[PDB]
Amino acid sequence: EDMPPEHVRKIIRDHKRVYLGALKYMPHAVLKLLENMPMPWEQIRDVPVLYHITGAISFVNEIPWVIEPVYISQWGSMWIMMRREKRDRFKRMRFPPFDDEEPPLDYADNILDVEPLEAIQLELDPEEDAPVLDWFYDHQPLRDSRKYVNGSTYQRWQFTLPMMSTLYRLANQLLTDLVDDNYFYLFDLKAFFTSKALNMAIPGGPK
Amino acid sequence: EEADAIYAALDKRMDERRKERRE
Amino acid sequence: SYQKLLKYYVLNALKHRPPKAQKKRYLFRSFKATKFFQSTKLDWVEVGLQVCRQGY
Amino acid sequence: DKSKELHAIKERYLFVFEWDASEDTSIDYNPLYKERHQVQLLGRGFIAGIDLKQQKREQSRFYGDLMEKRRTLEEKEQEEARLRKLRKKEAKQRWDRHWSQKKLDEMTDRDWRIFREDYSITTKGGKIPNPIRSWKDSSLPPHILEVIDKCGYKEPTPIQRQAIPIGLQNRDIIGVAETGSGKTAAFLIPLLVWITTLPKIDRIEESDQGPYAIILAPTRELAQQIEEETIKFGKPLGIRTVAVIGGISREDQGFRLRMGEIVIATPGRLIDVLENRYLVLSRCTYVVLDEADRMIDMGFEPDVQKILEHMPVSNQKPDTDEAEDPEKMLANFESGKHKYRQTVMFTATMPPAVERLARSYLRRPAVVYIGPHERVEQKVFLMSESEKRKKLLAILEQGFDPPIIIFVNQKKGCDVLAKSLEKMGYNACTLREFALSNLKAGAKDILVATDVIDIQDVSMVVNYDMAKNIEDYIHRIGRTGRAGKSGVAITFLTKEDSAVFYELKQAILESPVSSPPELANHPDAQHKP
Amino acid sequence: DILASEDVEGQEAATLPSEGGVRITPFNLQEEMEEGHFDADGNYFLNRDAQIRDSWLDNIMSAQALLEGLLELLLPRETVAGALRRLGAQPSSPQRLDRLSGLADQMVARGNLGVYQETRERLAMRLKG
Repeated sequence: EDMPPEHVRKIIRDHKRVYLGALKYMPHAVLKLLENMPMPWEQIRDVPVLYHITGAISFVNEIPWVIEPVYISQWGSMWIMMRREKRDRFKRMRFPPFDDEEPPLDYADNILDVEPLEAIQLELDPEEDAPVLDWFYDHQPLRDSRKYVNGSTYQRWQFTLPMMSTLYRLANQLLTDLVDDNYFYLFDLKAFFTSKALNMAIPGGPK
Repeated sequence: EEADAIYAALDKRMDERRKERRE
Repeated sequence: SYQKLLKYYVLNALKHRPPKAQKKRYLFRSFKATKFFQSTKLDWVEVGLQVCRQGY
Repeated sequence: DKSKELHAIKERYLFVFEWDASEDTSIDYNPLYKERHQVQLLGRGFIAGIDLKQQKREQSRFYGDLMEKRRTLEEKEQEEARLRKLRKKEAKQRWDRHWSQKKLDEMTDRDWRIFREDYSITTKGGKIPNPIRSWKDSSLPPHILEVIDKCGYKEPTPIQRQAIPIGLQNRDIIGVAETGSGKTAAFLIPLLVWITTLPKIDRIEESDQGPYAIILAPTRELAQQIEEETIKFGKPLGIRTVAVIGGISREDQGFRLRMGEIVIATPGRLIDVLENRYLVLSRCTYVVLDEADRMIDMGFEPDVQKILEHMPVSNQKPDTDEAEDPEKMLANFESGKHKYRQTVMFTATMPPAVERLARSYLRRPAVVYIGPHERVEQKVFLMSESEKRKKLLAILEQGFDPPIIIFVNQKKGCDVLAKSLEKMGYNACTLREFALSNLKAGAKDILVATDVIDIQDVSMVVNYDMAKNIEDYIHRIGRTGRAGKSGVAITFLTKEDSAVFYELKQAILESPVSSPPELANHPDAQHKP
Repeated sequence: DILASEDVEGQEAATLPSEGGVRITPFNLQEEMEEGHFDADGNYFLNRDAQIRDSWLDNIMSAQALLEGLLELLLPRETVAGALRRLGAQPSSPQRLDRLSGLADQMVARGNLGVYQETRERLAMRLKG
C-alpha cells in the first residue's frame, strides 16, 4: 500500500549501478508530470508517486481522466469568468522568477503550511444550477457516487437529463449553434480530400 | 550484480510486447 | 492561420491508419513489482519540484 | 474583376515565425464569394464566443420586424416583461463598476486591489490599508490639506498614495522608487500630520531635546532639495528645519544649531555633530534614509551604523507581529508623543548591505514598490501618407486616456487635422495657457501640435507625421512624462521619412519597454543617412 | 603542396586572450594550421569532420550502531517499511519516524539494498552474525 509523505520528503531532502539504471526513464517522468498539471479552478491536487529508494527519479502514475461534458462546461465557465475579469480589471507575471544562482524552493518550509489563494470559480446560482452545485468544482466529480460513476477507476459515466440540460446551458459559449450538416457544404473532409487529389484550392480551404 | 539483472529482466519484459513478432 | 490549422487537420485525417494489435502495455505495473520502487501520495507542486531537481 | 475573370478563363483553358501573405487563399474576385452572406438562424442562433450583445447589434434587424408583426398583442407585453426581467438580472449582476464612478463606503477589497493594480504599486506585509483616491476622498486633517493645496500638488503620486496611510499607521517603510517621483512629500506628510496634531500640553518643552525627525541624504544636492521642499512645506505650519550638510561654512550651521523639529543632514557632517555633541537625539522618533544604495556605493555604512549607536533604544519597536498590526500601531500613533520610532528607507536596488541595514534598523517593514526613448513605449506603423487619417481614427475609436497629443510637421496640417477630429465628434485643441487648462480640466481631450511650452504628462503621443530628426522625435515622446506610467508613442512612418529610419530603429532597439521587425529589417534602416 | 611552420617569417607568442571583451588574435598561424592548412600559393583549406554538428557549440556511524538503532526502533515480527507505515500514521511521532528513515538511508547508502522488506528477527540475526 501507500506510504506517508514525510519519508520521501526526507529522501529528497537529505540527498552506483542501482542509482544509474533508474535515470534512463527521465523524460517519461517529465511526461507524467506535465500531463497532470492541475486545472485553474483547483487549489491543490494530491496524486500518487512512485519513487526510487535513493530518490533518483519520481513518477506520477495517474492518467488524467475526465467526463467530457463536465470538462467542457468547466472550461466554458473559465472562459466566461476570464472575459468578466478582463472587462472589469493587466500585469503579466515576470518570467523566470527564480534566478540562475539560487536553488529551487524547499516545499517543507515555504508552501507546506501556507494556505493558497482563491481559485477561479463561478457563482453558480442555487435555483437553476441546483443539480450541479455540490460537485461542479471537485477534483474528480461524482467519484464516490454509485448512481453516476461505475467506481473508483472512473471509466464509465451516466447522467440524468436535467443535469445534462444544465451542463449544456453552462457550456453555451464554447458550442456553436449548428443543427444539421447542410453546413460544411464543400468544406468537409471528403471535399478537402478531393481538393488534395485534384491539386486545387477551396476559397477559405487549405493549400 | 542483482540490480542490473533486475533492470535487464524489466528490459526483456518490455521487449516481450513485440518479441515473437520482431525477431 | 485558419487555413494552416485546417491543413494540419486534413493531413492528420488523411494519414490516419488503424493501430496494430499488440499485447497491452504497462510500464508502471512492472515498476511496482520491483522492490527498488515505493508508492506514496504527494502534492503536485512537491513532486514537480522533485522531478526538476532530480533532472538537474 | 472583368480583366481578372478573363485572366481566369485564359489560365483555365490554355527563421520566419510568421506566415507570409502569399500563402493566403480566398483571394477571389467574385461578388458572390467576398460577400458570402452568413446566416443568423431565425434570430435565435448565435456564433460562439463573439459577444452576444455585439452579435445583437450587428444583426440584419429583419427578423425582429417579423416578430413584432407576428406576435400576439399580449405577446409584445410578454416580450417587454421578459426584457425587464433580464434587465433586472443585469442590474443585480452589475451591482462590477469602475472605481471612478463608485463611492468609498461601497468599494470592496477586490476594487481596492484593482485600484492598486492600476497605478503599478505593490505592498509587502499584513493588512495594508486603503490608499488615497483623491484629495476630496482622503482622510487627512484639513489644515494639512490646505497647506498641500497652497503648495500646488493637484494629483498625488502613487508613492504618496501608498506611503501616507502606512506612514500614518506608524509602520516602517521600504520605498522602491527613483528620485523625482514624489518620495519627499510622501514621507514628509505623515510627519507633518503627527507634529501638527499633537496636543498643546505635549509640545511644550523648556529645553532643546533634539529633533523630532532625522532625514539623512548621501549627497549635498539631494539634501538641499529635501531641505527646500521641507522648508516650503514647513513655513505655513511654523515648523523649523535645520540643514546639517557640507559646503556651508561652520559658523552659519553652528549658529543654526543653537536655535534648536526636522533636521536634514549628510552622514559625515552629522557624525561630526554627534561625536562632538552639537545636537542630541533624545525626542527623535522619525528616521528617514533616502537613497541608501547610494550610501552603500559611496561607503557610508559604518558611519550610519554609528549614527544608529547614538539613538536611545527605548523607542525601538519589538520584533514581533505587533509592529505590523494596524489596530495597535494606529492606536499607538494616536498616543502622540510616547509612540515608538518609525523608519522609512527609500532605495532603487537591493544589495545585501541595504538588507543588513534593514535587518539592523527596521522591525517588520512594508515594502512599497513603484514600477525618454529608453523608457517610453514606442510603436510604429509603416504606411503610405493617404492611410494616416483612417489609422488614426481606428486608434482613437479604441479609446484613450485624455489628454493625448498628436504631432504634425506643418501648422496647416495642425489646423486641418484638428477640424476633421471635431467633425468626428472629438474635443480638439490646436497649437495658449487657455488650451492647457481645458485639457488639464478634461474639457478638451486631444491636443494637435507642431514641434514648436509646459504641459502635463500624457498617456499617449501620436506622431501623425514623423519628425525630421531624432532629437525632435525624442522631445515629443518625452511628453508621456519624465517618470511614472511609461505611456505610449505611436508613429506613422512613410517612405518620405527614410532618412530617420536608422536612428528611429536605434531609439526603439534601445528601449527595453518597447517591442519592430518592419523597421528593424527595412532596407532604409540599415545605414546612417 | 603544404606549408610548414618555418616558412611564415615572424610568428610570435600568445600574450593575452582578451581585453575589454574583445578577443585577441594570437598573431601566429598555429590554430589556422590546426583547423586547416595552406597550399603553395597561400590559399586555405579547412577540415570538415563535424558529424554530430553540436549546434550549441558552433556559436558560443558504524553499521553495528545502525543495527542497534533499528532493533531499538522496531517491535518484533514487524518489517521496517511497516514500522514506517505505523510511525507515519501530521503523524503520531515525527522525530522517531525521522530517525528511522535516517538510519534506513544510512544503511541504503552503504550498499545494503532492500532494507525496507526486512523483519526485526532477520536484522537481529544479521547483528549477531
